Amino acid sequence: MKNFTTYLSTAPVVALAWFTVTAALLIEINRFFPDPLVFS
Amino acid sequence: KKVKIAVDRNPVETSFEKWAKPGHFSRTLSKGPNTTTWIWNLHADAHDFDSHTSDLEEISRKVFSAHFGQLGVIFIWLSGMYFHGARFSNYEAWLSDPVHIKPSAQVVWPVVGQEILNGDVGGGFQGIQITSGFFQLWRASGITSELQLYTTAIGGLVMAAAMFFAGWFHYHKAAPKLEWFQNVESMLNHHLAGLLGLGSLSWAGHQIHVSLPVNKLLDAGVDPKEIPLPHEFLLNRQIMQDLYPSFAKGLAPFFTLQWGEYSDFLTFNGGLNPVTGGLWLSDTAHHHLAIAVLFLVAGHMYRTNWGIGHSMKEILEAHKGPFTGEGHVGLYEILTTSWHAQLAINLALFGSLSIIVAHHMYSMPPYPYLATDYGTQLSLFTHHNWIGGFCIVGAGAHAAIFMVRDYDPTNNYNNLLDRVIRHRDAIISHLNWVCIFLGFHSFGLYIHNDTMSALGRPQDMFSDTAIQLQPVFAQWIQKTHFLAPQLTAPTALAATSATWGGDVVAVGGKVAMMPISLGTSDFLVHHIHAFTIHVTVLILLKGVLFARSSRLIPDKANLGFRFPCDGPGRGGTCQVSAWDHVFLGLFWMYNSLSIAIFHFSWKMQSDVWGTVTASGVSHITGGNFAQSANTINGWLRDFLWAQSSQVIQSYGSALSAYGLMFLGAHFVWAFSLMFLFSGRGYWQELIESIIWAHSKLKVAPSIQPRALSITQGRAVGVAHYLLGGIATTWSFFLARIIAV
Amino acid sequence: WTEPTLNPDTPSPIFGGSTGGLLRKAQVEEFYVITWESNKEQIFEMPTGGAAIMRKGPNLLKFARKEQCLALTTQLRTKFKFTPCFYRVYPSGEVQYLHPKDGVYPEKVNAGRPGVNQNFRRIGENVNPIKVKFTGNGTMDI
Amino acid sequence: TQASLYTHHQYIAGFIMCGAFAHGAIFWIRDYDPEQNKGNVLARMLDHKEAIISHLSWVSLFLGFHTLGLYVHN
Amino acid sequence: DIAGLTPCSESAAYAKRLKNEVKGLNKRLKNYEADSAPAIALKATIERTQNRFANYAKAGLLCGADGLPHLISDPGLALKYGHAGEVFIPTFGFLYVAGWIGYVGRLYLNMVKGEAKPTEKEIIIDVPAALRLTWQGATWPVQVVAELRANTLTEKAENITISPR
Amino acid sequence: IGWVTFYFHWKHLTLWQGNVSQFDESSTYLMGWLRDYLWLNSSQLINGYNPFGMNSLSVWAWIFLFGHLVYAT
Amino acid sequence: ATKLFPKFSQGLAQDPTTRRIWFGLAVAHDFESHDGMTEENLYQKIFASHFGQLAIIFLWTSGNLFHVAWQGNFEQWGADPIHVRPIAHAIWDPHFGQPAVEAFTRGGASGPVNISTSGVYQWWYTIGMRTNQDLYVGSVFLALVSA
Ligand code: CLA
Ligand code: CLA
Ligand code: CLA
Ligand code: CLA
Ligand code: CLA
Ligand code: CLA
Ligand code: CLA
Ligand SMILES: CCCCCCCC(=O)O
Repeated sequence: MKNFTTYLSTAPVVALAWFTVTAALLIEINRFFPDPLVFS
Repeated sequence: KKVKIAVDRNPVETSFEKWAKPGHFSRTLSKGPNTTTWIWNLHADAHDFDSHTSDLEEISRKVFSAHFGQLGVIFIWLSGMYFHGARFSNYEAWLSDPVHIKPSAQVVWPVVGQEILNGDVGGGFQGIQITSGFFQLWRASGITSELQLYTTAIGGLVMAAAMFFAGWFHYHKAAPKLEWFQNVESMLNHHLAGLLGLGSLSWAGHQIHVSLPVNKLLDAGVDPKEIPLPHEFLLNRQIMQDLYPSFAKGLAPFFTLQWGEYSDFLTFNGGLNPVTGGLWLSDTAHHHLAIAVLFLVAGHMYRTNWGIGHSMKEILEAHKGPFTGEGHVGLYEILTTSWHAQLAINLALFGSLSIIVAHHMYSMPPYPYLATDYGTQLSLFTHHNWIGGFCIVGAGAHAAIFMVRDYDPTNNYNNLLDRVIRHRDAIISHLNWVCIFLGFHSFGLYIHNDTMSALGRPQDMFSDTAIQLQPVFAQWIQKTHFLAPQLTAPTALAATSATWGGDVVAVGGKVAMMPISLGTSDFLVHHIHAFTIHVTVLILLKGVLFARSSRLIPDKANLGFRFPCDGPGRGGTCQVSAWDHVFLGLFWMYNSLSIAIFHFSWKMQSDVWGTVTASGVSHITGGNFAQSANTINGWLRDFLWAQSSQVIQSYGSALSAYGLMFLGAHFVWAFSLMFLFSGRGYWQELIESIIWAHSKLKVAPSIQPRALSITQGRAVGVAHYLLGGIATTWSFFLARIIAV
Repeated sequence: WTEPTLNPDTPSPIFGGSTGGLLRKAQVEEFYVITWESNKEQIFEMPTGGAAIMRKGPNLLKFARKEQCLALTTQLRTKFKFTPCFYRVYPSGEVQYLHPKDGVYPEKVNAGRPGVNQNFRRIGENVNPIKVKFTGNGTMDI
Repeated sequence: TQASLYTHHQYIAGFIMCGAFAHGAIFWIRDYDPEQNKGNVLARMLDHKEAIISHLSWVSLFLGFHTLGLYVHN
Repeated sequence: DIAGLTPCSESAAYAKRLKNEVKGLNKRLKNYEADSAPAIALKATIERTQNRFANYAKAGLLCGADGLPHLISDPGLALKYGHAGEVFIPTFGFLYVAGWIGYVGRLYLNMVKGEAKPTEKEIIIDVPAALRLTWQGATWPVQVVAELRANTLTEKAENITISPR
Repeated sequence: IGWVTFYFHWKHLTLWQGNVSQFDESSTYLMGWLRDYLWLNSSQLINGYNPFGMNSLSVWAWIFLFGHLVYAT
Repeated sequence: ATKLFPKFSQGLAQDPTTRRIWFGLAVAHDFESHDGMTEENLYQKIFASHFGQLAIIFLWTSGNLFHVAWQGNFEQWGADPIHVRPIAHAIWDPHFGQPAVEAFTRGGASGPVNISTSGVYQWWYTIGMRTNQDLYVGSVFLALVSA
């Protein structure tokens, strides 16, 4: 597990995770607060 | 000499320790990164097993295991298609009304207004019209419900897990020894009979028991949800007997050699089914039955462990003559001790097969309600043509790799391999001359027609109205195969395809297959294809012959396959390697295939595809290929510009995704011209200035940022160049043909 | 050591012939002749294209490029660990012993070699191009 | 005429501008004396050459990433 | 007001753009049965459209004859006339996150510098320490200024390698 | 320069045809620049010489294609 | 053997390849590199080269006036500049077909001609020119200046 976690830390894996979370966050934000053209 | 299973127990251990050590495969990249190049290197050198080690036992085990995973991902892809066609699809709705309902099997989430992509494909469904021809494939498989698709999907996923397990088992557990892999006589004997022969016979079983009765009932008008389920045909002989009376006898006619009795499910009708517009399913069953007996017998030719059989090594050596020196003696070892030699030969035939399949499938639509689905036909023909063209280019690349890595001057003394490397300047020179001739005598009679038309002299042009150049040879072969069934092939009730000639198959008021007529423009476009095919071969063949040496740089073999240039001397020696002959032979492949797909797109829309009206048929473009294709302007005004209207006006409609991709494709294609027209020297220094800014604010990265290698930039540009152009055509074709 | 003299009657290796050898330059301009001494009859790869069986003892092969001869020289010096030597036969017959032209293959230091093209300053101590402008002389050479 | 005259000059102007910088680079190599120009405004330009080049990089990226992003967005 | 840009609330074209756009979806709703998922979906698109084409006007988005809302960049114009929510306020929001990302990155870079082999902590990222520095960038502006007013944000000009002039 | 001379031409073609709203709207998105400008205006030039005849714009159609040839070369 | 084409570059002159012909046309107006170049000689050569460019400009302008006068519609266009289309020159193409000869007869002519987009007409009108003679006189004058 020490070496599996090392692999899950490599750049390609970490970037895949970080982006997925960021993408999902934006998607979910528009899902509940849609059409955000202005900050009102 | 004994053919036996040889395996080494538990060779590679299964651990993640290597997973955490990037570059463990290469002695050079195991030392970690110090420049940003290592990142791009550990990927550009991960599948090159030959580079990782010198043992051909390990390289083979890696190759054998790799293939397994590939199969696994293929299964996953296939299983996903069935699942998406099981839950998110309109297959069942399409079954009832295949003509007026467009296939759809991709539904987008309702977000960022992307729900517009879910267009009204008809049948109470709003999704994305697919062009993969899976609905018509499932129909001809008998699938009449989404429970037979769900089960198949699950089965594919199970197979996937078996494949990856097999790859790990045959690598980390029971790893075959080299002596196992080098039994070519055994492989061919088992791949011809066991794989191809049994694979066809097993299909001839399904087609005869499930696909034929189900399709007959579907074409008879029976509701899909009222047809007896497949198994009932197998068990209940009465049902199958009613559909095919020959099941009243049984398997007796076969053993009694009275096969004739089975002339109701095994026939040589020929042509297309008048109801569905696709090859009769009965004829396909008979084909797979025959193809099987052939392959099964072919599997008993090469010698294995007993005595009967042939020795490929002896055969090759036996074939030598008064002009080719020693002959094919010495190729057997090359093709049993090299993976690059085998791959090259395999890719070439495999890629060519893909193009041949595309020509046959479109000419003789094999699936029900396929020809009237114009988008599916076009999308399939264009697809296979590319998939194949790429393989061929790979065949040239690996051939060169073997020449610079696995060629041994000692084994090849007077082989037809040394005797060709010894006249490379005659082969190349003559091919160069024919390319120039074909060039002027194919593209010139196009500029001539352009100039003569522009100068207002349209009687001095090369057309069916003026100086005609009809393809007489192609026009005679068309007639020898249209009148073939009445003479050459009596048993065949009709010709192989309507393309050769005859009436026009119409299904649902649309042209399934219409006799294609070849005129001056066909002659002109066909010779244009020849010129491109010849050029592409010249670039790749030149790379293979001089892959080891040439008058310029007589030691390239010692330099490698992927080496940028020997130096700026000798008046410049850039792109001398065989990788750079593959790099350029990709652009020409794109140019060669692009004209072919455009030729098919225009010819068909103009001379085949259309609606059969009272007295006459209305073609998508009103039959303007003949007079409009003899000039380059006609290919821009009546093809590119005219047919580009659908994609440029797809915005706001379900097809708006293609308009966006159409432009996005232009951007990718153009973006590629920054790596194909530039040089690292400029980027490396530019990066130096950027690093300075970073080092001032103390934000400089520990790994040294380095510009892409000379070879890398060549690869990045060609990759984006091909991706952009093909994507542009994919959007164009799909939005044009789906809209019209 | 005495600059070896070419024996133009030296057995030549066995080779059927290739459309990749000498052209008009060999006669109108010049050509080169590599020579070596084998221990056994062995197949080698020609720097022009193909394979050839070297003969036992004296061997002689002719090329139209020095790099081609030197290529074969390194091949023999490495694959067969031989000590090949090549000349430059001008159209008048003037043979000029090209390699090693000293007896000691270039890489090895040997007293009796003068220093040619040797600047005794750091590459970054060369003058500005303006100092050599209109002088028709390179900054490095000046 | 109006259209073909604007396009003519605007293109000719662009080629002329490329020549301006072009000959400027030739000046730096063929005719620049680093010892005579010592501390002059011309020699204190190469001193912050990275500053000038890098700052031109940031502006280009900013203009590029955004100008295009608001076209794809639309 | 501003540059002849009429408020979308008083923009007739904006109203037509609503009428014609909801009509184009109320003609795609008819070719579907009242309860089908196709129809539940097209009715959500009509509701979402009618909400957006009103949230915009209620935000006082001035639009031209085109009927498409326009944005004001000048801080004085945006602030003086209550158009700060467009561009102005959004500007700082990005700047804060942008500097946050950059500051956290430099914090990590300068920690792995020194540490054993700094080059192998850029490929195999130390997710633990990377997760202990993310929140440290919340008050990045406070820390960044404290570094300017201490001469530690930048490097000395006699410690940065420069290309030969 | 390509972008500047394309902006002049469209801003002005829309000015001269009287359809200023055409530019005031299509220019906002890039798709408008291609279909409403390059594709729409190219309709006549490309028809300088067609299988039915030729008009005074034949030289420009011939040059238009000639330019593409030199550019690709 | 050595050639004479690249007189300025002896290296190119001695070049046995074809590159000597290509470079000989390129390194031609880079006197600063020419074999045996003095600063004064360089300036004198450049100064004379400037005169040559000035001869071309005036000769080029004279040709435009001549063709506008000999093969143009200036007086007609001047009468109706908002209807008549300025004619640049005539198309004597020994390859033109009859439809090409017909379609290119425009702007009021008796043969195939080319309408001008240079805008010389509008300019020459505004500055005082009204007849074809004004153009002929100007062309001769500018031609003399070029000489
Ligand atoms: C499932 C458990 C498992 C474990 C713990 C290991 C562990 C190991 N394997 Mg291994 N292997 C496995 C399963 C496993 N394998 C299976 C199922 C197969 C059959 C395909 C293989 C086939 C295989 C080969 C041929 C080789 C190894 C090798 C190795 C060793 C080093 C290479 C490595 O794995 O680093 C990590 C590698 C990766 C993380 C790459 C992942 C590639 C996988 C197979 C599929 C990825 C494809 C991807 C989806 C393509 C699409 C990308 C696109 C979407 C962008 C290492 C100790 C190498 C070795 O023996 O050492 C020299 C070796 O050559 N394995
Ligand atoms: C009747 C015997 C038989 C059959 C049917 C096959 C079939 C196949 N072989 Mg094969 N082979 C055989 C005998 C046989 N072989 C013998 C005797 C040898 C030793 C001389 C080899 C050595 C060999 C090599 C080196 C390779 C193959 C490969 C392949 C696959 C081709 C790749 C492909 O198109 O994937 C298409 C996939 C399918 C058509 C689905 C069928 C897949 C099944 C599960 C394969 C089962 C084959 C096996 C003999 C069955 C027993 C397995 C059992 C022990 C669990 C294919 C499925 C290639 C490969 O492994 O690809 C991954 C390859 O690299 N074979
Ligand atoms: C069964 C077919 C087959 C097989 C087994 C191989 C096997 C091999 N090839 Mg190969 N090749 C093939 C077909 C095949 N090839 C074909 C058809 C072509 C013609 C295009 C090529 C052209 C080719 C070249 C030019 C090279 C190889 C090389 C190699 C070797 C190492 C490859 C590598 O480094 O992995 C690494 C794999 C990658 C780095 C992936 C590349 C990145 C992909 C392709 C780009 C993404 C494409 C995709 C459309 C992107 C989608 C969009 C994106 C945003 C996600 C390896 C043994 C290399 C070699 O051995 O030279 C010494 C080499 O340079 N091949
Ligand atoms: C429009 C762009 C363009 C054009 C016209 C060509 C043309 C040609 N390429 Mg090429 N190529 C291109 C782009 C282009 N390429 C690009 C972008 C790449 C990068 C991938 C390549 C990469 C490439 C390779 C690797 C090779 C070629 C080769 C060839 C030649 C093939 C031999 C032939 O058919 O001769 C026929 C001539 C023509 C088809 C040109 C037609 C022009 C007309 C007919 C001439 C009429 C002139 C007329 C007399 C008027 C004279 C007026 C007077 C003032 C001169 C050919 C001339 C091959 C080659 O060199 O020859 C074997 C080859 O090896 N190309
Ligand atoms: C359509 C073709 C094209 C495009 C789009 C560009 C674009 C660009 N060029 Mg360029 N160039 C081209 C052709 C092209 N060039 C050609 C043919 C040549 C002649 C060889 C040159 C020669 C050239 C030089 C010499 C230079 C440039 C430079 C630049 C950059 C200028 C700075 C900028 O605007 O940053 C804006 C950034 C963008 C517009 C990128 C958009 C953001 C990306 C696309 C999104 C991120 C990825 C996304 C999420 C998904 C994609 C990746 C994913 C699949 C993983 C810019 C990105 C300059 C430079 O390098 O900048 C310092 C410069 O020095 N170019
Ligand atoms: C990014 C560059 C930039 C540009 C091009 C402009 C341009 C403009 N600004 Mg401005 N502004 C900027 C940045 C910029 N600003 C920043 C960063 C701030 C925050 C400090 C402000 C805060 C600001 C205010 C408070 C006002 C302007 C105003 C104006 C307009 C007229 C004022 C003037 O003469 O010069 C530019 C002025 C400044 C840059 C700041 C000083 C404030 C001005 C001088 C007071 C003028 C008031 C008066 C009503 C303006 C008459 C304009 C005329 C049409 C009647 C003008 C078009 C005026 C306006 O039109 O709003 C109603 C105004 O009131 N700006
Ligand atoms: C800690 C990461 C980091 C930081 C703080 C910076 C900071 C900076 N970069 Mg930079 N850059 C980075 C990463 C980073 N970059 C990476 C990974 C690349 C390769 C794609 C680049 C490529 C790049 C170029 C080409 C340029 C800059 C430029 C600049 C400067 C202009 C300001 C700006 O708008 O940012 C610009 C940032 C970009 C253009 C792209 C980077 C954006 C990424 C997403 C941020 C990095 C996040 C990082 C992975 C987080 C690590 C966290 C850790 C725990 C793992 C600025 C000081 C410009 C400059 O030099 O100004 C003179 C410029 O020309 N950067
Ligand atoms: C296709 C030509 C047939 C081969 C001729 C062989 C003659 C012989 O073996 O004597």
